[PDB]
Order: sequence, then C-alpha cells, then structure tokens
Amino acid sequence: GVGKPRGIRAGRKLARHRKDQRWADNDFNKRLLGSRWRNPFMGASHAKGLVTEKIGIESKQPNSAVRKCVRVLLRKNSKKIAAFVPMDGCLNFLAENDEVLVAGLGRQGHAVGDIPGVRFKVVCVKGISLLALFKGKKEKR
Amino acid sequence: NRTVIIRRDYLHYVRKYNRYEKRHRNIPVHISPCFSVKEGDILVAGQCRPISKTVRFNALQVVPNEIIGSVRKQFLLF
Amino acid sequence: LDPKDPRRLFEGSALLRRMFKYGLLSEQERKLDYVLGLTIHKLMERRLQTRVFKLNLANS
Amino acid sequence: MQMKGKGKGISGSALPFKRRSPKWLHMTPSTVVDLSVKLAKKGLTPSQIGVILRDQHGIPQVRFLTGQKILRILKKNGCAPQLPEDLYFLIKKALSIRKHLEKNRKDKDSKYRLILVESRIHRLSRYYKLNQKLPPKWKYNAQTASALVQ
Amino acid sequence: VKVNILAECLKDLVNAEKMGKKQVLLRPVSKVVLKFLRIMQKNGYIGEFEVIDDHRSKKVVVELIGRINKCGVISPRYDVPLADFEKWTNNILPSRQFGNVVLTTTYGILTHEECRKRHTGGKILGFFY
Amino acid sequence: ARGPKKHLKRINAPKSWMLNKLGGIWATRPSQGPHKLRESLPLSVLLKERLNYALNGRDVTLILNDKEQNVFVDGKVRRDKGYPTGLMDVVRIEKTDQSFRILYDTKGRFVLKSLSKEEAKYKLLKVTAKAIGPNQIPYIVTHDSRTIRFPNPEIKIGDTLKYDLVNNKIENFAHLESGNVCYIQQGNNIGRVGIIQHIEKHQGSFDICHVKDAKGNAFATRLGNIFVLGQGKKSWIELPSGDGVRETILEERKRKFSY
RNA sequence: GGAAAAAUAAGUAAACCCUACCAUUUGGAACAACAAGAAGUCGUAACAAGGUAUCUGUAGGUGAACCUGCAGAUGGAUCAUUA
RNA sequence: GCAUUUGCCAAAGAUGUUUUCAUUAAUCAAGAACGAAAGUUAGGGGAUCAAAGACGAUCAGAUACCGUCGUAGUCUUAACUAU
RNA sequence: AUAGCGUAUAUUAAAGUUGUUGCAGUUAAAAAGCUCGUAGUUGAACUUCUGUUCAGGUUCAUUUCGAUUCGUCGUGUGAAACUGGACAUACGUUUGCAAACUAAAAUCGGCGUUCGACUUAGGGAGUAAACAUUUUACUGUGAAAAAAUUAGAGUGUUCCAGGCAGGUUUUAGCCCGAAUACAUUAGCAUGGAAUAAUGGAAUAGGACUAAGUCCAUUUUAUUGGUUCUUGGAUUUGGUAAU
RNA sequence: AUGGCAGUCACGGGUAACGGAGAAUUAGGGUUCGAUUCCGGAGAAGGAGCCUGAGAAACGGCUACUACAACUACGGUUCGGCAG
Ligand SMILES: [Mg+2]
Ligand SMILES: [Mg+2]
Ligand SMILES: [Mg+2]
Ligand SMILES: [Mg+2]
Ligand SMILES: [Mg+2]
Ligand SMILES: [Mg+2]
Ligand SMILES: [Mg+2]
Ligand SMILES: [Mg+2]
Ligand SMILES: [Mg+2]
Ligand SMILES: [Mg+2]
Ligand SMILES: [Mg+2]
Ligand SMILES: [Mg+2]
Ligand SMILES: [Mg+2]
Ligand SMILES: [Mg+2]
Ligand SMILES: [Mg+2]
Ligand SMILES: [Mg+2]
Ligand SMILES: [Mg+2]
Ligand SMILES: [Mg+2]
Ligand SMILES: [Mg+2]
Ligand SMILES: [Mg+2]
Ligand SMILES: [Mg+2]
Repeated sequence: GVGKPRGIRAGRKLARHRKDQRWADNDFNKRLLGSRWRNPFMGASHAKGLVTEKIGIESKQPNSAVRKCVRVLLRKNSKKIAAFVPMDGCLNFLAENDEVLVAGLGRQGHAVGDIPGVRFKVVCVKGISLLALFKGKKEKR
Repeated sequence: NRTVIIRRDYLHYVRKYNRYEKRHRNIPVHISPCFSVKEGDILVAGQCRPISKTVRFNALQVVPNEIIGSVRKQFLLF
Repeated sequence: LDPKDPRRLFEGSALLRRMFKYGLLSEQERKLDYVLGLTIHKLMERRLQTRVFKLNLANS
Repeated sequence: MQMKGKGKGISGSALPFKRRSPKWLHMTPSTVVDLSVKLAKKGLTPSQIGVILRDQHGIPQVRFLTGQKILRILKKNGCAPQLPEDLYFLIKKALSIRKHLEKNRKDKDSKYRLILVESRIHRLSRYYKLNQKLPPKWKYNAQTASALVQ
Repeated sequence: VKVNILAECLKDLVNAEKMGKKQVLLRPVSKVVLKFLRIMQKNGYIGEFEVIDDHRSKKVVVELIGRINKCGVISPRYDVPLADFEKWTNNILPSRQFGNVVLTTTYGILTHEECRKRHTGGKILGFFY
Repeated sequence: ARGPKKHLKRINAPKSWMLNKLGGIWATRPSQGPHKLRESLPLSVLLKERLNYALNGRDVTLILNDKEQNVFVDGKVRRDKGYPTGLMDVVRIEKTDQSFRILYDTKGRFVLKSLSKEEAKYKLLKVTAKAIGPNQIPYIVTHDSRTIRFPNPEIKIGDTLKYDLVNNKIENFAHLESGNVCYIQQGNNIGRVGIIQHIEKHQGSFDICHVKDAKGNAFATRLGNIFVLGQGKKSWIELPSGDGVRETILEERKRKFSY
C-alpha cells in the first residue's frame, strides 16, 4: 500500500490527516489566519485617504525610471500608505491634502514587477476618478 | 447509589472519505435494587421521566456478561 | 436509466414529444439517442427569423 | 517473522497428506493414552512427549491416531502441566537473562534482548488471559517469575 | 501478513495474463476466490480450472485463455446502494460495454449487472475486464 | 416565543389549498375548531378559491355576515371567515341548497363532492376515544370532535360510525379489522381507498396497516391515518375523482392522451 | 373589617471598588536590528583534484570568506589488480 | 557497531523436524531500550597523535595548506549528552 | 464583448497545487538513526456443496411460424439464470383458514364384488401470529413543511416566468389544471441466503424426553386444605454418532 | 455516599460564527458561502427587577443603577429609546 491508510473503520484518521496536512497551503493558511483583516485596508477592497505628499520612486532591475507615488493616510485605519499614481500626467492632478481612493495592484502582495515597496493604486482625487481627469472632455477642478 | 453508566458503541460515517470512525455515548441509568449489577455486562434501559440532572433511563432487563479486564478497551457493536 | 424505468418511459417520451412540436426530430427518429445528434444549426433554423425568410416572406 | 524487520525464513514440518494412522502400527487410542499420561507423570511437556512417541515408539502424530491432541489427553487425565509450555519457557529464559545480567550489569546487548523477551511474555499473558486459560490477576513482573522458582 | 486473498489470488492471476502465462497456480484459496473464479469463467474470461486439495486450504489452477485484460479487487469493499452504481460503472470499467464489477449481496455474489436484475447489490468486491 | 402565533403566510399555507403562490403574502388562518390547522379548509378558501361563489375578500365578509345565513356546516349555521371544515363534513349553501363532502383528492387536494339530499343526511364519523365518565355513563368521541352520550357498547376505540344528522342518530358502525374498506385522511398515501389487509400492532409506540384496492395495489400507513369508509367492500359514500385510486404518471397519460 | 405612608428580615441583584486571570485590538524611540542591491572596501572560500577535494556532525580559534582536530559520506578527482 | 589466544556467563539466525500450542498476529501517537565521534561532571590513566597555544618556513599577506614542539582530548570507571 | 465593458478585493474552477476517488517522498520538498511497545488501523482457510423435475416470466439465438407496418406481438427450440415449488439424511415449527388429492369406513343405486356420488384422516400449497445468537450492510414502504433544483401540462407576443387556461356554435352552462422525482446522516415497519464482527455444549455441562421431589402461581365466588394448570429448582433414567 | 467527563479529545481558547430550508461552481468526489422573504432562536442602549394577564422579564408597559435624549420660571417634568 501507500502511506495513506485504506480501512473502512479508519475514516477518522484520514479526516484528521487532511485537516492537518492541509495547513501546508498558503491560500488556506492565509484566510484561515485572519490575515486579510490585518492589512492596511482591513480586508477592504478600497480605502479613502489624505495625500501626505507626492514622492517619487525608482524602478528596479532592468528598468530605470521615476515612478509617481503619493504617500497617503487612510481614514479609519490611520496608516502610512505607498500609492502609485497611474498613467502619464496623473500626479499633476493630485494636490497635497486632497482626498484619494486607493485599491491594490494584482493580488494583494507583490507590487507590479517594476515598483519596489508600493502595493497601491490611486483612483480618485477629491472624489473624481482619475481616468476622468486624464481625458480632457471629462472633468477637472 | 442505584445508578449506573452504560456506554453505547456505534460507528459514524464520514461523507468525504466514505468510511467510519468509532464513537461512544455515555448514559446515566437508574437501577432498581431488584436486579443485581456487576461491571461490564449488557443492560436494557427504558425511557422513564427525568429522575435527575442526568438520569432519564431505568434498567428493565439485565444480562450478565464476561469481559476479561478493561471495559474501556471493550467495544462491541451490540 | 433502465429502459423500462417508470421515469424514463414517461419523461423520455414527453421530451421527445416536445422535440416534435418544435420539429427538431422527424417522426421516424423516436429513440432518445437521437436527442443528442442535434445541430445548433438545426435548432437555429426553427426561429421566427429563420422561418420568415425561408418562407419567401422576406428579401433576406 | 516476529520482532524482526529484516530477518525471516522457514524452519520445517509438514504433516503428510493421508489423515489416517500409519499401517504398521496397532494401538487402541487407549494404549497411547497410557504412555502419554505415564510419560507425562514423570514430568513431561506435551511438547516433549510427542517427540518421544515419534522418535521412540513410531507414532507419527498422536492426534491422527487418537482423535485427540496431546494437551487435551493430558488435561482429561488430571496430568495437566499447570502453566503452558509457551509462557513457561519464555519466562524461564526471561529469568535466566536476569540472573546473567546481574553479574554482568554492563552487558547491554543482553539488556536489549531481555526487553524483547519480556515484551513477548506480555503478549502471551494478554492472550492466555483472554481465553480464560489463566487467572485474570496473573502478572509477570519479577515475583511471578521467582514465584515459580520456588 | 496476508489479507483479502481474493486480492492475493486475483493479481497473481493478472500478472499471469499480463506476462502471458499459459496457466496459473493460486496458493491461498477460499470460497470467495472460487466463486469469483467461476463468475469470470461463466462470463468467459478464464478457461477450465482445477482445485487441488491442499489439506489446509486448497490450491487452485486456472487455465488462461488470453482475454483477461485486468482483474483486481477494491481495497475495503465499500458499501454500494443501487443508487451508487453509475458512479462505480463509469469509475472502474473501461467502457459501457464490459460491465464486470463483482459485488457481494445478501443474494450472494452477482455481476455488476446481475445486481440490477435482482435489484439489490451491496458491497463491492472486485472488477474484471 | 412571544406568546401564541396568530397569522399565516401565503408561502406557508398547505398545498391542500391549491393556493395562489403569487397571491398575496398571507392566507386566512384557520380558526381553532373541530379540525386541526393543516387538516382543514377555512370557509373563505371554500367559497372564494373553491366554489368561486365569492371572489375578492370583502365578497366573503358579505356572505357570512349577511343577515340571511348562506352557509351550513353539518346542519348548523356558520359565520366565521375561517371555520375549519374538515374531512367527511357536509356543507350546505343555503341560497342554492348545495350539499358537499369535504374530502381529499387522490393527489391530496381538498375536493368538494356534490351530494344528493340523501347522503346530505348522513355523515361519516371516526372514533377518537372511548371511556366512561360522570355518574356511571359511557362516552364516545369522534375526530369531528363530537362527544357522544350513551353509545352502542359494541364499539371499540378505532371505530367508524354512520351519522344521521337529521336525527343526530347513529346507525350501522364498523370497526377496522382485516377485510374492510378505508380512506386515508393524511400521509404520503392520502385520498386512497382500499381493502384492509391486516393490522400489525407493535406497541413500542406505533402500529401499522396494509391495504389493497382496485388495481390491487399494496398500501402501507399508520393506523391513525386509516378511516373506515365502510364495512366489507361496500363503501359508504360517493368518492371524488372516480374511485379512491391514483394512477402512475404513466397511467394518467395513457388514460388521457392515450400514449 | 378592608386599607394608603412608614418601618422589617431573608431573597433576586443593578451599578461601583478592590484582588487575580482570559480574549481581541492597538502602541513604542536615539543607538541598535532586519531586508534587498551593486564593476563599494579586503581578500579569495566554493565549481576545475579551484594549490593535491568537497561535504555532515561536534569542538576550538580568526579582519573576512574559513582553518584546524576527531568520526563519517560520496553525491569524488577509483565502480578495477597477492600471481 | 564488531577482527590475538583460551576459559566461563545469558543470547541469536539459518537449516532439520510425521513435536506441541493452535491466532496467539502487521504496523504503531502515547510510552520506553539503545545510539562512533566531538562535547560535559567527578576520579583514574597518560605511549602515540594531536583542536587552542609556542615556534620555524612560505608568501605582497598566512595566527593556512609543509616542518619543530605542545595542552584538552584521544584510553578507562561512574554519571550526562543525542546529533 | 457590446447597452454594456474595464478595475479592486474575497471566493469556485483550472488545482491529480491538499489527492477518500487522486498526488508526491534516491537524486527535484519530503523514511524518522535504530528496536520494543497499550490506544488506532488491518487480519488465513472449513460449516446444504449438489442433483432431478415442474412452473412463471427474461433474455438471447433462430437453415421458422401467425399479425401489424413504417416498428411491434404471439409460437416453437435451445440456453442461461432468476424466481418460486417439490423431492432428494436438505430454510423451520404451531395455529386458524382455505384446500387440494389419496387411503380406509359409512350411506345411496344397479348386479359379496365391478363402478359411481357423498363422509374421517392426510401435507403441500394459501394467509396471520410465535422461532432462526446480536449488529453491520443492502431491498422496500411509513417519515423527511412550503418556496428553491429537476420536471409533466401550459405559445405569459418569445422569454424571465405566472399557474393558468381551453370552447358561446349546447352558455344563466361546458371542458381541463395546479402532477411527479431527489432528499444521503440518526431514528421507526419490514424482505434477506453474501462479506464482516459477534455468539452457542469443555471445569462442565448442555440438548430432548419420562417420572419423582421442592419453590412460585393464573382461572376454579372467596378463604383454607388438598389436587391441578403454569412457570422455575434439582435427582434420576431413557434417547441422540452426545 | 463520592461520583460525573476525557486521545472514540474532555476542560479551555478563536471564529469579520445565530442553526436550518438553501446559495455559487461541479464528469464523479469535492471547494466556499449562507446578515438577508420560510422555520426555529435571541434581542430592543447595557443590565437586573416587576405589574398585569390565558399569555410575556414584555419592552412602540413600569422600577432602580450605568451611559444618554427632550422641556424648565432650575421647584420639577417627559406616552424619553427608530435593530418598525
Ligand atoms: Mg525580469
Ligand atoms: Mg479489533
Ligand atoms: Mg515467510
Ligand atoms: Mg379569526
Ligand atoms: Mg402511546
Ligand atoms: Mg558583495
Ligand atoms: Mg568541519
Ligand atoms: Mg564554532
Ligand atoms: Mg591477527
Ligand atoms: Mg540514556
Ligand atoms: Mg579527566
Ligand atoms: Mg619574501
Ligand atoms: Mg609531534
Ligand atoms: Mg477579462
Ligand atoms: Mg498554492
Ligand atoms: Mg423440509
Ligand atoms: Mg468556546
Ligand atoms: Mg457558518
Ligand atoms: Mg425571522
Ligand atoms: Mg422548538
Ligand atoms: Mg430607519
């Protein structure tokens, strides 16, 4: 036989074994350990915040570039956040102290290959979708 | 005092693995003096009104039986 | 199911009867096995659209 | 092959086909039963008695001839060897070990060997007790062994 | 030690047809081993077979036609309601054309199929195709 | 819970009422009466959705409140939106002299059987309990929650009586024993009518019974669900949906569309 | 004779305090610490028998990689030599 | 892990069995017996080799690979350590 | 892709990437250094096999028959197996019912007998209750609310979906509906022959049977005393391949 | 009198846990959810107490405490609790 036991009377055994050997899964181990609740958004999908300052960050390995980023202060959470401002002129709209809406970039964890320690995207300025501010015929204040 | 604990031995099925595990419920039983007890014998209880916190079963028919030692080890799908 | 299943005998027939009212299978195609060989192309042809046109009732 | 993850073979002994008693021999069950119990009285193991009846008085398989297994014959005739060969012997050497260990309180291979032998004895007790073939309060510890020594 | 000699005997046999043996000697044999055997025989998988009387527990010799593709047992012999059948038919059998999943019933031992006839079945035993 | 429930939900009201799912949200809750909640048909249901004499809700409010008295249940007047008309009852619609049997389908839906001034007289009663009470007197009780004084003594507890409503008189009873006809008031088998085969009591707390009928089908149900529709093959009342016998979904098709 | 305020004892026990303990969150600093990177700085450990080999354990020493003793394993730079 | 002779002490496989016993069994959390080196405590012992150390040489550098010496250990009794 | 389409996060599938089905474990991650060992898990083989005949379907086969058509039925054989019977040292016993035939005896008729009808005895078969160590497990039905899922009928303009609706040319009334299935786990009723566990006679004692004796006891109006029925206790003797 | 429970997991802890009916994807087996129309439970600011009644510890009733809401001529008052 193989490692696993094949008895009709040994269900219990197999059961406990699976519940145990199962902790070896990160996806499991992750949600199981209320880890999602401890991140900056507290599980949340999005978070409002105030711009603490627009800072720039350098690209990594084969890339060399000045990334646009805003240091934000989340509201009820109250944490320092590193937030990447999307497309071209974008940072030209973010005025310091305005209200911003941030969300993650591809599965909360690794930032885009290029960025260093940034885990967030900026989608709203004073409650005005960026895309909107990006295309003239849309909006501006 | 005129109260005994009977242990029932049954199997439980496990949906996934499609197999069973062992399990035992313990039961508070009242024994009228009439029948004579002994440890490790099969007994027949009836459903009588609550007589105490646990008790809710009275002995009605006793069968003497022999188990050489551990009553705990003993597990029979009786 | 067994070929003589109270269920099949009844639901099978009724399913077919419906393929007939909508004309997807021809009289001589009873057996369930045929319910499968049904082109989406065939079932598409039995639409008010596909019909009005194939009834020379339209230019296209 | 008992307590051995590695060693294992086949000693011998295969009862011949023909279930009847050998031709050449003539002995009402009773005739044997006498020898058996007589021999036994002298203080013999059903294990050893059978050996004689084969080596000495050409009786291959007492069971085949009597329709009775030695130990049974013996038990019916009061001549029952109290404690079974099985247990008896194991305990014997189990003990012999202890004596040797004493004057050689350092012989480790023997400490080990005894551990195995004492282990077996607990396996027989479990058994022989369950077949109500030995009082439940039986217990081999050191006193059960020295008890038989007297 | 040994267990489910039906399994002991069964694979010893498969190994036979698979190696191309002309016949097989199965050492530890039982009623079960034999019933299963006459069920394979009856369905035409194995050929004529003889049971030698080992004064202990018989030895059997089965002739090998050459049509056995595989014949094994199933680990613990789970219980199987008649409703649990397709599950196992699509599971064990290589097609909806060689239905041979031997089961044990109260009605004895029947072919995967016969159990639907008698309308009962119960615990799985083995399979052959 | 707070106290005692007092309403009823559309969704929760029995499938026996063949109710309007989309309907509203509630449904007239049966009033505490002769028959149990589930086993009953409140008048409002009986006229509105059943007969269809009424319609909107206020329609009833008129009928049962109108100083004319248009509804009779077992020779008595009733003016309660939800009087629980139960099994084997007799309802008369004054203004038209209509007489009905409160009986279950063969599919278990409450059906209204039309009676002739003849049967409208007798009603079938099943015996609940039987014991002697005050000052050496015998009392019998019927499912219909009837309490009887000085009843014939040859009546065992699980009996079935024929009642002459006109004289509030009994006549020809018949216990349940191997060889009679019966109606099953509730169960996975209600609405059926067959010949009692035998009654195996198990005392441990639940006795069972078997049955046969037209196409000689085998039926199984608990005694409490057996109502003796008659003694020795002859039924005592006209049954709805022909004879009390249901068809395979297969037999229904072949009978109707003949497949 | 009924009977309001008052007062009474045992009781249910709100809150509050003190004495221990649990759970869940959240906090904290210079120096320090950790993380990652490089054609920083010093040398060269390892691959090549990588100056006559790595490697495991344990022990001791050292700018650093590491060296060294005792015992192993080849994943070795041998599958081999009484005549 | 175990190789000088000889003598005791209890043990073991395999083979041989027409001997008994007749399921006594397979594996195993708990729970125990062992477990070269190196290392540790308190005594012995101390020939050889030798961590640390002292020196020569080699190197641009060598408290490293060679060489001269040398302490602990390496041997032992009784404890402990478990890789 | 399209009145929609991006994005963030948790979650399903791809995940045989948490694996009972269904993984891997020399070197890729992974056998513990090694043995003992109660829990746990797992356990060899034997106990009516088998044969003959009858019957009901079932299938399948068909150098074949009768019918019908746009695909079925009946008939015959062979065969298998099912079933169920019976019988064969062979899955039961009692009851009541029904009973089916036979062996005697009676009565009746013709000429003691040839024969016939009608009685007692007799078991199948035919039901219901009592028995076959106890469960597992499987069949089956009782129970498992409604809504939801599946699903029948049903042109809501199709459809979601509601459960309605169909024909005024019998219209102060007609026709038809609101079906059905699944529901595992634990409990109840119940059919059972396999596997599996469990059990019965080994100190002895058991079994069946007869008598004796002692204790206990129902109906006999009730209380005694006998007897007696009914349980239990022993002793003995008989029977059985103990 | 000294028991009752426990590795066939007691006792204790976590749960962004009220349980079901069910919901999403599904070859089979599974994986993840069920605050939320049905049912059952619990509660009405926290907590305890009670009147009344067939019936509630009710709470769109009352009493006191903790924290509060509304009016005041500051004496005192409120039919003051929107998880309808
Ligand atoms: Mg790259
Ligand atoms: Mg066991
Ligand atoms: Mg061997
Ligand atoms: Mg009312
Ligand atoms: Mg009762
Ligand atoms: Mg570097
Ligand atoms: Mg080293
Ligand atoms: Mg170090
Ligand atoms: Mg030498
Ligand atoms: Mg030690
Ligand atoms: Mg020293
Ligand atoms: Mg120089
Ligand atoms: Mg030196
Ligand atoms: Mg996309
Ligand atoms: Mg993963
Ligand atoms: Mg017989
Ligand atoms: Mg808790
Ligand atoms: Mg939950
Ligand atoms: Mg609710
Ligand atoms: Mg309740
Ligand atoms: Mg609101």
